[PDB]
Amino acid sequence: NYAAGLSPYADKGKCGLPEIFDPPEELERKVWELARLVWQSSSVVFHTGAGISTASGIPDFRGPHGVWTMEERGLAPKFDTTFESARPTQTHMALVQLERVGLLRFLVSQNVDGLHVRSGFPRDKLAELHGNMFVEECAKCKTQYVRDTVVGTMGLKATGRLCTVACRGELRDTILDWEDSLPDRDLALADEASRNADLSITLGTSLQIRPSGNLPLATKRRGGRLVIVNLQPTKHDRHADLRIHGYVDEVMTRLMKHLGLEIPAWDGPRVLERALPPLPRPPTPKLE
Ligand SMILES: Nc1ncnc2c1ncn2[C@@H]1O[C@H](COP(=O)(O)OP(=O)(O)OC[C@H]2O[C@H](O)[C@H](O)[C@@H]2O)[C@@H](O)[C@H]1O
Ligand SMILES: NC(=O)c1cccnc1
Ligand SMILES: [Zn+2]
Repeated sequence: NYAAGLSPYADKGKCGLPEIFDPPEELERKVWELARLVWQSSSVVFHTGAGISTASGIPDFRGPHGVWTMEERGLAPKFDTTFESARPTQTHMALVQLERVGLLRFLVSQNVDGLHVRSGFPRDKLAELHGNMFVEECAKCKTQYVRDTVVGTMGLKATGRLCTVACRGELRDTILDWEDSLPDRDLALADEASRNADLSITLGTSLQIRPSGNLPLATKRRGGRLVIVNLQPTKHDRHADLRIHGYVDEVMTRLMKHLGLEIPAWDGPRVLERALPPLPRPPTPKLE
């Protein structure tokens, strides 16, 4: 599917760079520093890529066993789940809670795996820049349908289903192929959120794919801070105020402990169109 569609003519970038692990004492220092930046920031934007779904059994693109890295060896990527059977990671559910308590303003994802939506993360605070395997859109009225199963096409093709709005418009997948321009609404919202942020945090993205990978720089260009959490080096390592080399679930569970926040239970696939009113959160530490 997705891999087969983008494999011909797309630039795959740098595959299979070595992983780096901050040793324990340095990891603990950096996650405390991340908590300080979250406490001190007014507008926090998260940027997610395929590395936040590897701990749910979905391979990334450029990691040691990524789709492209394995393709170079004539090997298929390995799934430990279907898209339908995948559960949101600790990181996915941490991001849900950060939004609920008002510590996350916006979420920009390159992931098509549908897990942010299925985690119950509100769609009005999410930009899905590369599409969502579960979402089809009416070519006529632009109404979106979030399905319980993957839409079986990619490259913005007709799925064979028709719009049911009181329309009969042709439903199409939302999965960009290499030559497709990004959805204009999602990209405009993601660009605005990134420019307005005083803190951008990237999780499990190598930031190699434009323009998605450059949005966190919009935050830096306006005087905001940039944190990169990633096992591999990334394209924009030189611009980060803070670089954390560790498993994103270990980083995010330690962060949530510092913030005094619980990672909520996942009640199975659920779609939330609009953010609910913000929940209470712990009072903030005296820093210095
Ligand atoms: N558990 C983990 N913890 C931390 N980092 C991790 C983990 N697992 C993997 N990584 C890192 O996660 C990084 C993932 O980088 P890439 O594989 O490029 O995925 P993308 O989302 O940025 O790909 C962008 C687009 O490219 C495609 O064309 C599609 O359109 C994609 O949307 C690696 O550097 C791993 O080291
Ligand atoms: N996390 C993802 O969206 C994804 C999709 C297809 C292949 N690898 C990763
Ligand atoms: Zn329609």
